[PDB]
Amino acid sequence: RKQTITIAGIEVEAEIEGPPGFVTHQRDKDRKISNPTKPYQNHTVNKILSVKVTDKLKEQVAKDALSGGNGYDEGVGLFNNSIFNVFKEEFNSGKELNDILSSLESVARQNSGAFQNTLERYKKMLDSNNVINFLKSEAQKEYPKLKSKFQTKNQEYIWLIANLDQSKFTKIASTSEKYLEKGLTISPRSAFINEAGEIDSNGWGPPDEYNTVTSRLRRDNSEYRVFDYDEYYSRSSDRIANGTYPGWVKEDVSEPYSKKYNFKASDGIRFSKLERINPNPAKGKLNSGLVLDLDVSNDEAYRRSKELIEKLQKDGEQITSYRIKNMGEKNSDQAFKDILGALPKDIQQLELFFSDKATNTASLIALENKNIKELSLYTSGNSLKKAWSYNPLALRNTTWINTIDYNVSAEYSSHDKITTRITFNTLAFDQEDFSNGSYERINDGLRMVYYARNNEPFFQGGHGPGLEPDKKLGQNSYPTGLDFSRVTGIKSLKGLRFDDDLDTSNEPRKITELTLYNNESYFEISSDELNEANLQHLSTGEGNPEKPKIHFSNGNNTTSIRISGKTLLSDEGRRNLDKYFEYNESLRNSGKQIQIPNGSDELKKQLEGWGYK
Amino acid sequence: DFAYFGGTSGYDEYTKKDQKSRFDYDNERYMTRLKSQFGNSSNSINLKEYRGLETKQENIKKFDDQAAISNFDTYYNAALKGFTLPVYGSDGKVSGLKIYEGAEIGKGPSVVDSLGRNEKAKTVGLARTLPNEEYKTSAIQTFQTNFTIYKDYEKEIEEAEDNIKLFDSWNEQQIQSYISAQLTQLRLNYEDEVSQIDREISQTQPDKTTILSNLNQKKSKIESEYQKELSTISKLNKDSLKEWQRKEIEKYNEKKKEKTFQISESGTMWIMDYLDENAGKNPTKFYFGTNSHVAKGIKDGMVSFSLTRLNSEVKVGQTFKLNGHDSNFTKFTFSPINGNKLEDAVTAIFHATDFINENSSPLKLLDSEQKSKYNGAGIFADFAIVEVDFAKLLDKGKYSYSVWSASNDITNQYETEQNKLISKITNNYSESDKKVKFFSDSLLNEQTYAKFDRPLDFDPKKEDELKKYNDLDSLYIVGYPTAYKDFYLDQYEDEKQLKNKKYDFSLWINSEYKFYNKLINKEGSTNSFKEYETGKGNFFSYQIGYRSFIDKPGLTDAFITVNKVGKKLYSLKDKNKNEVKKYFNYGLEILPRFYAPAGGASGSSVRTKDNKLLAVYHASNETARTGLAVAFRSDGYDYKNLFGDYKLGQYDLIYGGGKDQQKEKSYREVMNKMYSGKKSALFQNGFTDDKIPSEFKFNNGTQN
Repeated sequence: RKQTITIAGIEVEAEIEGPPGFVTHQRDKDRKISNPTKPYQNHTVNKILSVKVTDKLKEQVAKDALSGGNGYDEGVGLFNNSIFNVFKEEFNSGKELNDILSSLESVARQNSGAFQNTLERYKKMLDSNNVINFLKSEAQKEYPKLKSKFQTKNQEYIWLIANLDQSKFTKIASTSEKYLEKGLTISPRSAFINEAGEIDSNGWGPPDEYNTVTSRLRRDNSEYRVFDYDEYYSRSSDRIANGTYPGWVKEDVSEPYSKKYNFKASDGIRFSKLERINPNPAKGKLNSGLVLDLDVSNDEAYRRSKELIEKLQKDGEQITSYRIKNMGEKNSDQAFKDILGALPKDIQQLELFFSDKATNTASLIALENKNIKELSLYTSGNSLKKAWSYNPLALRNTTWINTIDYNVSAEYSSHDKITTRITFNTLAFDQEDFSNGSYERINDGLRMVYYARNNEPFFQGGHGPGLEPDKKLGQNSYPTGLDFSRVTGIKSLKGLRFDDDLDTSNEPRKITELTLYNNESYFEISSDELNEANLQHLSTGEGNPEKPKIHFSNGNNTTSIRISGKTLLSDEGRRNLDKYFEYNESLRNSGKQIQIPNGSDELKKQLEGWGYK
Repeated sequence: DFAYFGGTSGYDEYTKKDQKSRFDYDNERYMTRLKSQFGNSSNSINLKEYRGLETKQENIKKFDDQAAISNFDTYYNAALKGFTLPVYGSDGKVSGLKIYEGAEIGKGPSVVDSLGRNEKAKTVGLARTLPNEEYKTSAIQTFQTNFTIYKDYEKEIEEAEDNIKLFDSWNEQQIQSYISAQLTQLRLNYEDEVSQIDREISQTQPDKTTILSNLNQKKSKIESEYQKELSTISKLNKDSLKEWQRKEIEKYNEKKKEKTFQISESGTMWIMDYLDENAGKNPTKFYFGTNSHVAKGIKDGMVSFSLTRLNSEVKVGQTFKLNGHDSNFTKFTFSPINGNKLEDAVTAIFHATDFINENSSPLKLLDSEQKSKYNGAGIFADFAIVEVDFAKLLDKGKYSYSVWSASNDITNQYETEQNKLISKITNNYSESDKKVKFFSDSLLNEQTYAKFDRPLDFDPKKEDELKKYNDLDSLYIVGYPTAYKDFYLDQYEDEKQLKNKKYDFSLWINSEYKFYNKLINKEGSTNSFKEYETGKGNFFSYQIGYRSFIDKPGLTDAFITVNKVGKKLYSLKDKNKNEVKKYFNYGLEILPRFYAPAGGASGSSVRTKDNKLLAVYHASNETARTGLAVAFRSDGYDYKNLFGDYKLGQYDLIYGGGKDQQKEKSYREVMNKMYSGKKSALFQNGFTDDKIPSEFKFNNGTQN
């Protein structure tokens, strides 16, 4: 312990710790609910607990925020950036002082979002406040007269930034000094000057050996991916659509196969070869791979896909990637269980491109040996729509689901196709997961996501990790929706567990949303409401303005909750009945109850259970 | 739920009542929401003469209610003879009974992108009601010249008091245009304790515009209202409109000479027929049913014509994207080449104008005194039949076609050979067996109406689902309204919702709003709705305002009830260089239950179960939550002299030969003169009068 590390060129003494290992339990192996081939770990690199800050270090961290340093934020520092450099070059021209007019024209024409974005980084100093004159170079003689002689506020305070002296700014602000004691240096892009003539920021970064995000993405792209690459970057939408990878080259080879298996180039079946540009002799695992492309929006490729997938198997030609494109694009009820079930028991890669006008992920691939560290769940539509679900049991013997290749931003054009991995906040169980009145297969599938594989990015849903994903599984995100629309016997959270069997080491999960099957205008329920699991449907937390949701597969539930059986409600029976009226809109509107003709009318608000509409 | 009925015990007696006694309950409630406003005050009859109000014992209404339920014809009795047709404003509509859905009554207009059953699509709104259609004129101004003549009568058919007191009073948006602009300059003046106030020159924004905003007040000779468009708390506060409308019309009539902007007439059609030269083998010349205010978009200045339609390949229970966003639609756009005109290939052939006007059968000779104003004006029903000749639209020497899908151009990858390309355009209506038929039964006879006469409620668990299955249905997966009022789109479905108004449309239906994303038959799922619920159409509306036949919910006679819609009666420009002519709405008409598709979907066929064409939808009222459809056929109706010499009239505007019909004013007898001796898909024995099938005759056949 108690070593030295470098953080700004400067060598510094620091307290350093190794990342806690993911503790797998032997019950996570014997239920086949842990990762099937290799235990994943999220924190690949060490932690900095404290850094001995010194005058020599914090003035180096000051000079980097002014210059940009020599890293990625070079050319966006306080006195070396695109707006500051365009203003200094005009002051360096031979013209008279009123060329300030042309600098203002360079903020009205096209650049109105680069100024009024860089301006803020000076503005807290730039508004005079009885301080600005001490940080104003030789222009301190001109300022007190010339202040009266400006035609617009911007034309004035442009003349402050273009005449500030960099040599005055060797002081760090009180908050940004404490992040430096945690070992995170001011980002030169996030640096601003506050009121007191001192450098502060809205952003701080570790040294790259201590970055948790890029070291994880590097490790995943270099060893979990088939068609691996040495970088940490996600693939572009054009790379994802064309099926191309850094350090690999693609050739179309469809002609021999089209001649063997009798298809036209228009029939929507393709074969392509990938080969690594520098081959790797040192381990025989993969240097080239045959890839099968099936555009199932075509009707020849859909008709023949199962036949072709089997003719390639009995001929013994080996496929490294199957790519199934436009699933559900033409017809949203289009089935795939017969096609996905015809694929080999042992597969290197599977890319599925689902249509978001279908959002039909109902096909299930559990009873296999292996997806060899690749399943890609992709769309060319809206990938963060609340109607995106997976069955958690459908991934049981998939080693890694692709969670990189995330390509969503506000800055894309509308009306072009962009491809990305799906964000899932829903777990959706299917009818074959509830055969004998047993709740066993669901509690396995539920804990798979919520604890047994939770340290992996895919099982975290759309919000990602906490501070320590491998240790404190409770502090991490999870899919907060449950859908039971396919599994008609479930009426409640009865028989469902939301904690790890343990308790003192982890948070218990809370769901925000619950979809239930219903078939009639009445929600029929037994007197199990005494023992529906109660506090487990409570959003993320207790104080929130927005309450959690209940939904039904029909929406016709504007007739009552029909309460059946003779047994009286308890105190938690009352509390559970409230939630179905509160959390479901089309029940909330009138609060209607039905008691079928037995018992006392222990409740005082209901109809006599007619069943007529 | 039951508050309109006085509770569950008061609803039970409404279920047991007949339609006459159901009406008397709803009409004494409709009349009190109505007489909260003081109503029609036109020419009136004295305390005698309620012998007409007793002549209603043969067919039932009430005379002083009828004078206000809407602009109805009532009575005029100074010589026991005449009609009064009203114009002194308009009257609103709702009905808190056709629904019972128990939550979202404001969604009583249909679902929008979803298919319930095969008789709705894979039969009706797919393959047959094929085209959402567009006609593009390369202009804008003919709406605005007439709307500014209307705005000029609004300006100056006005009292000298309001010539000030509607303009100089309602000037508060100019005051807001100052105090908002001032609040920018007020805040900009905060940090200028030493710095020179160059900004005082921009504070001429009050002063140099005060003289202009006061000279625009003083004259008020014809500029009789404020120059201002709209206002809100924040957005949409723009004010700039001009005044003196004949100078604004002089600007419009020169903007009309620049080919800069383009506008569309757009509506809906169904395929009804084709001319049969070649023993049915490979047809090229097709006839489409639509409505007359849509078919008048066929003008000589037209730059393009298009057909966008749901492809036959599609499956029931699916929910679509918008029409420009789903690849299950295809669009075919046609444009002229070498100075060929688009009317040389696309023609309005029948217009249903003045189709009663043989002697003694009309109604215009029955108007009391307002025939002084409504001189020369005729009668019509809003229905028209358009011919499209694809053998001279796919002729590459005269026109260029383009094929589109999901807003891609797909022309060079689509079908190319003409007989296959006409089959891919027309969803192969030639080689289909489910060709259209027309509803031959009288909807006014009691045994016909009883086939559509729904129970308000039933026991779904009991054995009498039989007799609820066996109801006749109204089907209307027809019409494509513009997507602007499509409320089923989520606030965060941005790409569908972005180009909301321009180029984009919905596949509107006649069904529960509850179906929207819920009918999807995913593998391993169970159906969430009972087979009786999705497996039907819907019915007639219990709206009081539009109804004429009181014991028949949703049946009306248009001239006694709905003779005019909006501000102005309907004009159609006649061919052969004749003048425009004005027409009142006339004929037997229907009120569909769940159908107020705003901003389009005029021309939408109402059908029944076995693909029988029943009525044509043309007007919407999204406050009534219903709208109006032209019946093709009428058995007539007799009022026992209640309305003087007036009668509903017996007619068929597809087959002709009805007792009051002009004998030259139906689809068959129009097509007989154009194509004498040839066959048709509806007329396989030819267009001659002896080849009407005996189902469509009248009086000698009383069952149809």
